[PDB]
Amino acid sequence: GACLGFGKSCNPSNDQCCKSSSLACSTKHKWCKYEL
Repeated sequence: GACLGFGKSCNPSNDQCCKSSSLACSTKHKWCKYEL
């Protein structure tokens, strides 16, 4: 269990968020945003 939950500061070039919670790092907001 090693990732970045929602509302965490992540990197766009290296998106590293929690996939389990359907998260992703966007180069627009630069943060783990819920993948709709």
